[PDB]
Amino acid sequence: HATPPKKEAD
Amino acid sequence: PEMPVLENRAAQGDITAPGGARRLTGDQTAALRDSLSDKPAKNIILLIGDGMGDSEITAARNYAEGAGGFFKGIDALPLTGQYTHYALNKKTGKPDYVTDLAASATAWSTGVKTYNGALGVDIHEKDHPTILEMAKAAGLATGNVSTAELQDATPAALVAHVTSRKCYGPSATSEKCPGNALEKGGKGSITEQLLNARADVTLGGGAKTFAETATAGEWQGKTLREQAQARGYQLVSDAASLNSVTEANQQKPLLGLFADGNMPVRWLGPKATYHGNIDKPAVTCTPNPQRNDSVPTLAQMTDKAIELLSKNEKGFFLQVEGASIDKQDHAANPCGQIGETVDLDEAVQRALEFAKKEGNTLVIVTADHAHASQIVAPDTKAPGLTQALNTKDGAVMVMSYGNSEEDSQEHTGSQLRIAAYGPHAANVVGLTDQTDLFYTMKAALGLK
Amino acid sequence: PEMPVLENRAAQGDITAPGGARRLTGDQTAALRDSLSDKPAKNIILLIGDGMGDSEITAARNYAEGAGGFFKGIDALPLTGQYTHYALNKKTGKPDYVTDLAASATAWSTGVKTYNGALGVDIHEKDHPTILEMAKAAGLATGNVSTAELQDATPAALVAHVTSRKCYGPSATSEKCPGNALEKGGKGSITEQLLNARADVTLGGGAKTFAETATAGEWQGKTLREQAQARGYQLVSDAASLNSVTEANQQKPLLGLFADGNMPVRWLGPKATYHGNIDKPAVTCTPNPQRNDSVPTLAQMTDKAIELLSKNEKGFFLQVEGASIDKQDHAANPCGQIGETVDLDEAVQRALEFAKKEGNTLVIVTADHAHASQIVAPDTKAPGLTQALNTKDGAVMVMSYGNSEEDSQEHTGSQLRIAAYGPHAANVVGLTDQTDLFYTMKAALGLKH
Repeated sequence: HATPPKKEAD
Repeated sequence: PEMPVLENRAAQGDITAPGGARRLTGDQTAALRDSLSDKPAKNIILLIGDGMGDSEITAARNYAEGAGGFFKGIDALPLTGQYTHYALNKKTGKPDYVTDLAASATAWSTGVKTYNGALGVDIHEKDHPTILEMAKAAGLATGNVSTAELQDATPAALVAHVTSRKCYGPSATSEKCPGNALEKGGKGSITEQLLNARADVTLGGGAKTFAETATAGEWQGKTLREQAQARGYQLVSDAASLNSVTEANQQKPLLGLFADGNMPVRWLGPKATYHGNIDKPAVTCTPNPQRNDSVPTLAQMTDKAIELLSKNEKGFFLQVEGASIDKQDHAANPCGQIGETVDLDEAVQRALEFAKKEGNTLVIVTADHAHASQIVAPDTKAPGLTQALNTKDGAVMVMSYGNSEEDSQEHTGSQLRIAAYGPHAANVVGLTDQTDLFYTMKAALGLK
Repeated sequence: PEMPVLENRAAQGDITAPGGARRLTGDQTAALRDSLSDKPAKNIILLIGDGMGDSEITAARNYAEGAGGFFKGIDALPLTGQYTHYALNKKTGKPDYVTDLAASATAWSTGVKTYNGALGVDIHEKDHPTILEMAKAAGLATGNVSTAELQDATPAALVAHVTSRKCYGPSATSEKCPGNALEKGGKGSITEQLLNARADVTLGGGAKTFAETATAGEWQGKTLREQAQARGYQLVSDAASLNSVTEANQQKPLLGLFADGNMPVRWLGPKATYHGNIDKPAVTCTPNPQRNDSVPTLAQMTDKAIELLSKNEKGFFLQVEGASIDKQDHAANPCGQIGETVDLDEAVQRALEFAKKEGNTLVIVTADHAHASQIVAPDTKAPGLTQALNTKDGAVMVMSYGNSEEDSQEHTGSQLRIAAYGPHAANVVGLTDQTDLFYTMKAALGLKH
C-alpha cells in the first residue's frame, strides 16, 4: 500500500 | 557440544583445478548434529535484509568477496531452508501470490496472513499481538532496530496495528486509516502506537514523522518528538548521543532517530541503464562519504542494542533490519544494493559472535522477498537496465533489473532463504511458511 | 532409527486465521537428528530438474497445489541448502558469473570447474572422469535418464568428453570438435562416446542423432542406432517395449530412445507475451495429447530404472533429469515449465518411496543452473513476457520472463536450491559449491579416485 503504492498522494 | 557457525566456506583452493572450488573440506554430518539443540532459548536476534534473496547474496559475494568468497556472517549459518510468503486477497481471503512488506512483516510478527498493506491486522482489520508485545508481556527486553524509517513496515509491524502501512503519523492516519486515527477513538498512527509499544530499544531513521503534532489525546498539540520526551524516552540523534547511553528499560526506554528519512547507504554508484553494460564503463563502487562517524551503522546499533538488552536476566528479543535503501534514488542501484548486503553481513557477524559465546541465543537471518535483479552474462541479449561491475576477482559481472526506470523494482512471489543458528534453529530447515517463523520464535522463547 | 521424509508440510488449516498457514505442527529438532547419518550410501539417485529452482517450484506449487499446497516429493526432502555455479573464463581462468548447462553439468559430474560449452573437460580441454564412469569402475550399476535429448548437456556430461556441447554426432563433431572427431584420433562425438560409456540403463530422447552414420571407426558406414544394436544394447522405443525389459547390465545394456528430440511436455499453454497479463486472458493448462500410455513418463522411466539397477548387489548410481522443455516453441511457456516441475515431483516421489524402504540410498534434488522466471504482482506492471494463470486456489497468478520473445530465456548466476535425503544428505545443507556435490556423491558411495 506503499511498495510503492498507487495514489498515496494528493 | 557447543554449536558451531561455519568458519570458512570459501573456494578452498585453485578454482581451475579439480576440487579447487570446493567449499567443504570434509563430511558435515557431525557438524549438523552439533548444530541441533531443543534446549530453551533465552534470546532471539532476527536479522532481516530487504529484498536480500539468493540472487542478492550471490551478487554481493561475487562483487565484494569473489565468486569463491565467503560471508563470515550471512553464509555462516549451518541450518538453512526456504519459506513461502504469499499474502491474502482482502475480499476473497484467497492467496495473492505477491506479498508486500507490510503483509510479510505481519506474517512473521503475528503469525497470520493478511492483505498487502496491512500492518498488525488480519483481513477483517482485527488486531493481533506481535512477538514483540508478547516478549514484553513475559518480562523480556525488546529491541527494534532498522536502518530504514522506524515507521516503515518492518519495524512498525512489531509495534503498530493499522489498516494501511501508509499511516505514518497523525496527518496520514486521519485520511487513510480513519478507524485508527486517535481523534476517532483509534489507537493512533504508526508512530503514536510505537510510542505506546514502548520497546526498551528503538533505533533507526524516520525522525520526520516525529515533527508532526498529535491532533488529540493527552499530548494533543505538541510534536511527537516532544511526546516521546515527556513520556520518559531517552532521545538520541547521533552516534555520540547513542554511545553515552548506559541503560535502556521501561523507566528509561531508548529511542534513537538518526535521520529524517532512511539512514545513509553504505556504497554509491551510477544507476543501471539501457545498454549500460556495453555503452558505459565497468563500475567500481565508492564509499558513501555521507557515512559519518556521527551516524551509527547497522552493525553498531546492533552492538549497542545487544549491550543494553543483555542486561535483562530474563532475556530479550531483538529485530535488526538492513534496508537503508529507498525508492527511486537509490533504486535500480546495484552499488547501493550490494553495499546494503554487506551492511547486513556485518550486523549478522556481531549477532553470531554474541550468540556463540552466550550459547542460549537463536539468530535468524532472512529476507522479506527477492528482488528481480539478476546476474546475467556479459553478453546479455535481454531487454533492460544493465551495469557491469569490477568484482574482487578482477573480472566483470553484469547486473540487470526487470523494472522500468521511472518505476521501482517490483516484488516477486518466489519462496526465499532463511537461515538460523542456535537453539530451535532446526525449525527453519526445509520448507516452512513465513508464519511458522512467528511460532518458531514464540516456542523458542516459550511465550504464551 | 529410520530416516524420515516429510509427510505433510502444507498449510495445516484456514490460512485466513491465526496459524492456519503454518506448515509445521511442532518442533523439528528430533526430525532433523533422525535425518542425519554418515553411514555409507549403497546407491545414489540424483534428480535434476531445470526449474527445480525456488522460483519455478513456488510457481508450480501455487499452480497445481495452491499457495498452501505441498509437493509430496519435491518439498519432502528434510535437508536443504544453496550452491553456487559460476564457470571459468577459458582464457583467463577467472570466474564467469553465469554458467551454461554444460559447464554446470561438468562441475557436479566430475568435481571440476570449466568454461561454458565444455562437456567433461576443463579449461585445458583435458578429460576428467565423471561420477558415472567412476561408479562403473567400482562395479556399481549405472543409470542415465532425461526427458531431453540424450545428447543434451545434462545426460551427456556423465558419459562424454568434448570441447563443445554442440558436438552431438560425427558431422557436428567433425566441424566443431575437430580434436574429438573420431577420424582424428579422438574419442568421438557425444553419442559415440555415450555408446562407449555403456551405462546399464539410458532412457531419454534424441533418436535423431542415432540416425547418423559414423565417418570412421570399426563401425564406419552404419548408423549409430545400428552400431548400438551391433554392440549388444537392448533397443526400446516406447512404453510397452520398455516394460517388457527384465534385465539390464553390461552383457545386455539398455538404451531407450522414446522421441526424435526431446520427450513430449506434460502440459500445453500459450507462450508468454508482452503485457500478456492484461492483454490476454487468464490461462489454464491443458493435457498435451501427444502424451499417452505408449510414451513413458519421467516417473515411469525412473521407476523402471530403479528396478533394473536395484538388482546389482553392489549398489547403483542413477541420474534423472526432467527437462522435456526445449527452446523456443515450449519456450517462454509457463505451462510447459510447471508441468515439468510436476513430472519431476512424481519421479522424485518414486525415488523417495524407494530410498525410504531400502535405507541406504542418498536422494539428491537440484535445479540445473538459474533462469529468469518470476512470480509478479497481477496488476499492470509486468514487464517482459508475462502470463496470467488460473491456479488451484481459484486465484490468478502472474509470471514474467524478462528475456525476449524471439530469444530464449536467459541464464542467471544466482545460487540455487539443493536438497537431499539419506546417508550423507547433510553435505548439501547450508552454502556449498556445485563441484562439492561431486565429492559428496563420490564420498558417500566410497568411490576411489
